Amino acid sequence: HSHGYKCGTRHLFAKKFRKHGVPSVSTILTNFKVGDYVDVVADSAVRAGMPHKYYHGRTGIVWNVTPRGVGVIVNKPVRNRTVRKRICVRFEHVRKSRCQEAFKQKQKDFLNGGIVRAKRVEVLAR
Amino acid sequence: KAIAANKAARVALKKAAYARGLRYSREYRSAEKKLVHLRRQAKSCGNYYLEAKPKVAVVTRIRGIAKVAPKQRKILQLLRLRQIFNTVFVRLNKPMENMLRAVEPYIAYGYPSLRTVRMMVYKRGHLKINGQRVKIVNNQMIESKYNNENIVCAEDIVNQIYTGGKHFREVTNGLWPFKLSPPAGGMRQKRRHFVEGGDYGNRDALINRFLARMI
Amino acid sequence: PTRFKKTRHQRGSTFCGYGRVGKHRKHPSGRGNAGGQHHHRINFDKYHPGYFGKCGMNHYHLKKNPLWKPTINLNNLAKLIAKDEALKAKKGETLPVVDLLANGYSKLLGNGHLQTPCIVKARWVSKLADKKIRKAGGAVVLQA
Amino acid sequence: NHTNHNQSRKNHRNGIKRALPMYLHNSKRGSWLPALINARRVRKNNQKAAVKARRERLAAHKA
Amino acid sequence: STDLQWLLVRQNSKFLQKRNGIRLSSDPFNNNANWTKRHAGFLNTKAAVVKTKGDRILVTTKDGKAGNKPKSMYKKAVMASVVSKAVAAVRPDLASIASRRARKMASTLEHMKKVRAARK
Amino acid sequence: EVRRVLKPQPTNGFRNRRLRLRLNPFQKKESAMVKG
Amino acid sequence: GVDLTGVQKKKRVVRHHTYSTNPYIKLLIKLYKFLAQRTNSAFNKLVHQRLLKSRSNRAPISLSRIAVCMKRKSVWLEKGKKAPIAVIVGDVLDDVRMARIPALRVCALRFSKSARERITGAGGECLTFDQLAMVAPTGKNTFLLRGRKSGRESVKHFGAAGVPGSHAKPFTSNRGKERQRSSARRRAFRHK
Amino acid sequence: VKKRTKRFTRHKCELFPQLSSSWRKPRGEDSPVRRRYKGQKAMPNKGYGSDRKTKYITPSGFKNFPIHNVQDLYMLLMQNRKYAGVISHTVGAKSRKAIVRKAHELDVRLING
RNA sequence: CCAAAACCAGCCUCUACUGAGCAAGAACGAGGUCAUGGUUUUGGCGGAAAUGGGGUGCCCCCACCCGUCUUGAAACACGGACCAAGGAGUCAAACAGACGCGCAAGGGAGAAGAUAUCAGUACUUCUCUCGUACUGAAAGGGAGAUUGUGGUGUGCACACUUGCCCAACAC
RNA sequence: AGUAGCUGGUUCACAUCGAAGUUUCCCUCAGGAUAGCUGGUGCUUGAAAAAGUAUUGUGCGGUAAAGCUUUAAAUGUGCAACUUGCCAAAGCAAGGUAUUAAGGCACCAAGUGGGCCUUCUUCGGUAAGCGGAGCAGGCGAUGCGGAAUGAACCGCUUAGGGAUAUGUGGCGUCAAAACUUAUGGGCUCACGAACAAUGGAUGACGCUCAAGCCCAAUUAGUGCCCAUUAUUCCUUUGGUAAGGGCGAGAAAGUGUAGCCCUUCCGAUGUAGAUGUGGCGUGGAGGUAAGGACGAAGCUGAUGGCGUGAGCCUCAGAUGGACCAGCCUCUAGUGCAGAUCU
Ligand SMILES: [Mg+2]
Ligand SMILES: [Mg+2]
Ligand SMILES: [Mg+2]
Ligand SMILES: [Mg+2]
Ligand SMILES: [Mg+2]
Ligand SMILES: [Mg+2]
Ligand SMILES: [Mg+2]
Ligand SMILES: [Mg+2]
Ligand SMILES: [Mg+2]
Ligand SMILES: [Mg+2]
Ligand SMILES: [Mg+2]
Ligand SMILES: [Mg+2]
Ligand SMILES: [Mg+2]
Ligand SMILES: [Mg+2]
Ligand SMILES: [Mg+2]
Ligand SMILES: [Mg+2]
Ligand SMILES: [Mg+2]
Ligand SMILES: [Mg+2]
Ligand SMILES: [Mg+2]
Ligand SMILES: [Mg+2]
Ligand SMILES: [Mg+2]
Ligand SMILES: [Mg+2]
Ligand SMILES: [Mg+2]
Repeated sequence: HSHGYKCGTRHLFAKKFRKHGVPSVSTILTNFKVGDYVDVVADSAVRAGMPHKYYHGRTGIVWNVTPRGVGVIVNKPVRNRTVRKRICVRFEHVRKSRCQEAFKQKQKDFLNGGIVRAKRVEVLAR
Repeated sequence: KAIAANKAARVALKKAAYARGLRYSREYRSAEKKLVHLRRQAKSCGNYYLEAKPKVAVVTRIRGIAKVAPKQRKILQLLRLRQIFNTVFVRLNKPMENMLRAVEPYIAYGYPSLRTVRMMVYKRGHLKINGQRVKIVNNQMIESKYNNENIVCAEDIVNQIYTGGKHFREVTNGLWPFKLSPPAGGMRQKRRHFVEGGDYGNRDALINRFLARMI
Repeated sequence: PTRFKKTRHQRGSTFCGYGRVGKHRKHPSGRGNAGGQHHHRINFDKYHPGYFGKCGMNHYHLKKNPLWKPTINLNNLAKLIAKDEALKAKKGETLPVVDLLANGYSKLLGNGHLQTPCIVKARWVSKLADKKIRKAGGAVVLQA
Repeated sequence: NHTNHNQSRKNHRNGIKRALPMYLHNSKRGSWLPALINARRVRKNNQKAAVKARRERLAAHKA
Repeated sequence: STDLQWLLVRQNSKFLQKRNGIRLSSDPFNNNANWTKRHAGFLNTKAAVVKTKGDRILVTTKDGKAGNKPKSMYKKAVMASVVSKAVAAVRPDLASIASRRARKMASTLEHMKKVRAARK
Repeated sequence: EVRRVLKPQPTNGFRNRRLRLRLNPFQKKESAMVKG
Repeated sequence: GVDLTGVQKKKRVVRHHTYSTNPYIKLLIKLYKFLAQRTNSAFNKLVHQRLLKSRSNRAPISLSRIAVCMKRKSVWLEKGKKAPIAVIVGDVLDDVRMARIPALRVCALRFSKSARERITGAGGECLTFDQLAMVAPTGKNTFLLRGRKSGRESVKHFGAAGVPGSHAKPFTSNRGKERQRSSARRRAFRHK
Repeated sequence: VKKRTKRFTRHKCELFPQLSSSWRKPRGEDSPVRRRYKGQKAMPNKGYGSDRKTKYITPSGFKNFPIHNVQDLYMLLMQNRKYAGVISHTVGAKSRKAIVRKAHELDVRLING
């Protein structure tokens, strides 16, 4: 009866307790070449360029970097199909992914039962 | 010319199947005598023996195909348990143990005995061949299916689907899932877990009995 | 052929493919294009987007005969030139001549790679046609 | 009435079609323009050297 | 060619006798009246038949040499594997049947002499 | 020219004796082992 | 008593017999059905299935587009290798836009009277699938081709026009009827 | 040995004299017969198809083949152990005299000689 | 034709470990069976016999009147006495997709005419029409590449041990 | 022949697949359009862009519980496996030399757009066989077996049949099975055996060292019965499934009385879609044939054939003169139901 752009975001865009405040320099010095995976975790302290809501926590590749924004391609399940969305986003709202950090570690490295001689052994009864 | 070369092959294959299953018989008799020494060693040593865990379960769909949920319904398809008393051998990876845990009310399973493996592969064994469900009848039939110098005998198959195999997937996948008859003498309750006095779920080594009445 | 209608297939199936529920009526919506701006709005807007409105200047009593300017491209002048006549047409030599009114064409658009010269004879020409036609060693000669 | 019943069933009939592969409709277009324009200058030069490369391969193949 | 002709007359012809859904050939020159390309000899460049001719077996033949001259396209010859020896002389594959018809033509001829005589 | 290119009983295998002896040639050498 | 979920959806719809009434297609299918089965060649399997297609799905090819695709193929051929036969399972149409063409050896179901004369004016043979089978029983250096069908005016109509990504052609006897102000229009481009 | 020897009769033909016994597929949600309740009449289906090499074979063991005149008999001359001529109902008793003393001479069978 | 028995095949049924027990493995032997396959044998029946069908009755068993709209019909919901004849997606036209046919950068005629012999068939001029060019409100303008696929990506077949890539998609 | 978004009817068979009662929009709410679901047609090629599932790795979350409006589950959820900008600059950037499983795409189109129940979660309501949602499953559209009975409970889902074995449910009679089994334990005297008024309901009887209840069992300290289910066999049909082959037959074949054989998998189904050398009717172009030795029509314990629509034959102690087959064309073409005429 009232679904505006930020319906039901009372908890979703809340800052964590004692973790309020605008994004730091580690945020600002992160850089996004295109085709990078990213996490569209929206940060409330930054309001310009905030991701809708569905896109909160979604992962996707950057398809686009403008000076303050990171274009991100994020799949959305619409119905019988995953439409492939293009949210525009201020870079604060994009946390770079480690979604492939294991797999990159792999091609980094690509580059039974027996006698138990145990002696302590309490009875298990009630 | 080829007519007789078909003989040189059919003779050479049982020479192989003889040689294979002579090894498998020894690899059973030896592996188990060795596994008796240790548990027997340990009893002398006042000491327990942690038997090696099962590396293969003979999962059996035990409820019918009606009223099943989309998650269970998918896991059963990926187990290839699409009918009632279908059976498959699935080795017990954590990822599988978490699939089996998702559909246990729909299945009975346990750790097949070598004998249970023989009876299914010899009696109920069917290869997929050109998508055809083909009753095993020749070792010729098996070597053609499995273009694999490892897998020639029907004894090759029983070792793979019992020892846990390096080709446990290569073998069990080329088998049509087993179509067992309902257990003779009946089940107990396809609704309760086995330890509840029912049927579904892991029943450890006891599956061999249950699965014996079926085969 | 009445034999082939599915009228004839569904003789016996009581509702002729119109459904037991939701019965086959008459005009469940209006006649023709009724509700193009209402209950069929999603339909015209999806498929016939420009359908409603007005777009340009009127031309009262249009006369299309004066407007008649059919076009043939350089790339298609082999359709008019005889294949036999067209056989040897060096740019520095004699050329087939191709009246285009005779052949029913008025302007001469200068599309593809003409390479065989011809003295095309036409009412109109493209900026690129007379240029191409010259560079091939041919020549448009204006007529009316 | 607004029940969403039978919808995920009706939706998974033809599956949830998975999203298009990244190598397909990879249009830029609305990409930050200044990068996009320099990309044209390179791609156009890739074309002149691609064609120039094939002209080489033929002349090389006349032997 | 015959491959084409047969594909023309195949769905209908004077000779096709599709009765009760059964399909036999009224063709004079077919040996077992089976509506088949092998047999449809009226159609074939070469053909052979082993019909009776008043007590005698008759073995009409059609080497292709006559071509399309119907008045003389067929050449009769009155006359048990010998008849098959004649029929294979024109159509080798027809011979195995041409023998077996040529027999059954004989048992018919023997059978009817028994029947025609018994009709007295 | 065209001919040149052309490409040129037991059910129960566990209990049936001959079937098993065929699938598992060693089985009789194994059954001999069973005596005793 | 079987899960069948998703089995029917995997059923494919294929032609297994020609709908063509034409006798010659049927003698031509009679050949390549045989030849496709009795040979190991993948060429006979393509000529045989294409031969079973709709005349819609057997699009005609320009002789212009054969001369292009052929020389582009043959230009690389090592000296003393004669060019591949240019088989098409469809009609071959003359192209006014290419007056002079190479001595092609095209092989197709049908030729325009224009294609056949230009094809022989270049000295190229205009052979049928009959002697294609008799010269290349296997697809030995045949160069199987297809005519275009994307530029077909039927497919210009695919989709909606009103839908933003689309450049479908609306159905209209009247070209000026659904004409529209630049303001009111669907967005032309749209990312998928 | 036939699957079903009974006709698949139309539902409730027995109550309504006008209804022919000939089969019509039942329709109507509530039809006991198409909802295939167990006590009801059966419907025809592919599963009642007769065995396919005994199909069309009359108890004589012959497949019937229609015959109209004496020339037809030779259509059965060479396959007289497979087909049995059944003379058409409307050939005259005149002509049937001729078909019959000739169907006798040829060893071809006739269903109604 | 009805039987019965046999034979073969098939098929089915009926040690080990452990501390007397099992989570345990076969063997021997025997039985069953043709609504299993192949091998006959032996008897019974033979104007009738025999198998099949049909008819009528019974027996045991199963079985809610159909059509209907409806979430739900056996419904205390509607329509329903019998039968016969009749009775309901048609025709035109304009589009579209698909499929068949013809020709194809063209296709087609229409009206009409001229002829020969029959409202048909045969024949044709001149045109017209859809198309090969699109775009813009409009005045208007109007598309090849660096003797030839504009490039690139993925791409049958074939070729040669990678090339060319047809179509096709995408860029 | 006004119009009717409404009511009623809408006539052969068989085979192949088979829904929806939801989205957006509509003076829309008994209707449309739209999308989804479905069919048909393909196209394209064959672990392509496979997945209602895990595992592993990496995000997301703030509900239950907790807590006194804050920490925080489980179930979930995402993801993964040389040329030309920037920099001070040539370096950076950009483009170039586990299990299982055929993937994707297009086109056309229907029905549908009253749903219902139940599971769990809830919201509203005093409560309801109540209104509203979330999830999934069902009925609708579906039997069959079982709960005595029941749309949706239980089991199982379905070609025509046989053997075998089961599932839920049973085993005193009804009623198949403990011919009232146990060489089992307790408990019980009066009732006892999943989801206020016509006399009367553990289903009925009846049962009481049960034929009740809890528990365990299976011949006993040395089981049995019943499914449209499973398995197996036969047959059919389908496969745009896999192969082989080319005394009478051996057809290069989608489809027929299927060219033949072999193997495999499938089979339900309302609305709906489609197929059908599918049925059948009046007429036409053909072909072939029949008829006063009896055409059509009609009658029929006339059988025969076909899954079937139906065809065929027989017999008329029917008729009295026309007419079936086959391919092609055509349509005023198939009737138990319209308070139909
Ligand atoms: Mg939050
Ligand atoms: Mg039970
Ligand atoms: Mg349950
Ligand atoms: Mg229907
Ligand atoms: Mg419809
Ligand atoms: Mg409607
Ligand atoms: Mg409605
Ligand atoms: Mg205007
Ligand atoms: Mg509604
Ligand atoms: Mg085009
Ligand atoms: Mg109601
Ligand atoms: Mg155009
Ligand atoms: Mg109605
Ligand atoms: Mg179905
Ligand atoms: Mg209503
Ligand atoms: Mg809280
Ligand atoms: Mg709380
Ligand atoms: Mg019941
Ligand atoms: Mg009893
Ligand atoms: Mg069906
Ligand atoms: Mg009429
Ligand atoms: Mg009667
Ligand atoms: Mg009518």
